[PDB]
Amino acid sequence: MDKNELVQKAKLAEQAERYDDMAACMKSVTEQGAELSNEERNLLSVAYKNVVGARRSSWRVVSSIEQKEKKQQMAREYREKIETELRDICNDVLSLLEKFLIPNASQAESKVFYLKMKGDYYRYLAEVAAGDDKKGIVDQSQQAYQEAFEISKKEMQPTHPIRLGLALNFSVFYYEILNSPEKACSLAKTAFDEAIAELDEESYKDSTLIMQLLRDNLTLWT
Amino acid sequence: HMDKNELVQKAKLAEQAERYDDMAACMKSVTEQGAELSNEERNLLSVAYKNVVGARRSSWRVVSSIEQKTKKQQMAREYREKIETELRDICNDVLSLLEKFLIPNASQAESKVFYLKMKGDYYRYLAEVAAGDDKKGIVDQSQQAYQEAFEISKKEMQPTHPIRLGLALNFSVFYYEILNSPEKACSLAKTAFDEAIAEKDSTLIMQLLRDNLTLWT
Amino acid sequence: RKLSLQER
Amino acid sequence: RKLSLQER
Repeated sequence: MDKNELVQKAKLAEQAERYDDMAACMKSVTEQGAELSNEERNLLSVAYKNVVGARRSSWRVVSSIEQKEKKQQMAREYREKIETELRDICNDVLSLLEKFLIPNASQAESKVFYLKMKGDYYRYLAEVAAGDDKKGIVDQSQQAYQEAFEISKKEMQPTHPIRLGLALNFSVFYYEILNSPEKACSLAKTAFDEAIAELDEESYKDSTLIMQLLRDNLTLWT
Repeated sequence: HMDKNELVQKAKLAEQAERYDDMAACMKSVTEQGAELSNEERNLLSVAYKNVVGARRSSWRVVSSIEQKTKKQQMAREYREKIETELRDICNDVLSLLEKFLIPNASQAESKVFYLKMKGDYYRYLAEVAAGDDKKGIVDQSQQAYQEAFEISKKEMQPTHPIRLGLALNFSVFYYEILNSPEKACSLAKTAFDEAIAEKDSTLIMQLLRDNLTLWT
Repeated sequence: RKLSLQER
Repeated sequence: RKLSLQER
């Protein structure tokens, strides 16, 4: 079960499109105690984004069915099944972040990466929260994005793709979770402009396409 | 027992949510209430399990490719064999549903042919990854299920019944891919195409039959 | 493409 | 599309 065996079976799992497998591999890597290379870090992030992405999509389908009888009670119970799966996944990632990843990130860029992940999975918890439970989730997401944001401003170029990805997801958080288009647009626009002023290689396609991404959201929000 | 109506509802939900393992569990419960299956139910079961086994066949083909194009090679072999174990479990699950509930209870000829065709399909999928001693036996099972289904399909179904046509298609693929008999495969495909010539659903399966004949020559 | 019938 | 970063 060596780190690099697991990394290789993880890469195989990705090519096979068996993402629960890939995530279990990368989880094992992470629990081994040591800081994650950029390779590992990215494999982890990809695995869990696909694992959770499937539940997010399924959840959406069944919610929008439930909003359109005993069939309606079927949709409700099934949605709660998917919800419990999704919640269990999210909290798995968040435990990994608090226990291994964030307290081990010596690269400041990784510290931003992990806080942004934390923002993201509290965001996914918030997409499906229902109650007085939801404020605390929303606060955890927003606070984690704000921490990531803050650090990225000191340690990162406005053109850096992790800084811009952090900006995109933060702005989406404001739009979808806080229903606040003004903050969403402000954050997005400030980041696009501080980027388009400093373009002056090899991660270029990343920045620009995230920039394109930022632009697109602006267009649909204004 | 649980409510089979609910189970069919959950399985339509699971289908739309792209959760096919769920869909299969729902329809397998439906099946485990021992009643003959309606047509809607029959197809939702087949679709569910087609998808469940499909994701694994895909993963197996892809990991085999990687394994044969590479220490690394040996971990790709372990991974392939894990996907294989999973695939065998799905295939024997389906096959024992067919032997225990579906086939015994099938009232019409149409259903008996449908189910024995399925039996051929899933012993075929077992064959695609089978060892080699416990592989000739698996191939034989597939062949005989297809055979049984073929005879019945001749007796009680027009040469144009989409179920007999689909059966001819998969049986021919069985000869090509599993038995390595492009001759027997091509004659069977063509004899079914030409017999369906005389007597728009069936046209799709007929086009597939032709495309296969063209590619095999 | 798929040799066998479409049932997915 | 979705509005968030797509991490393949």
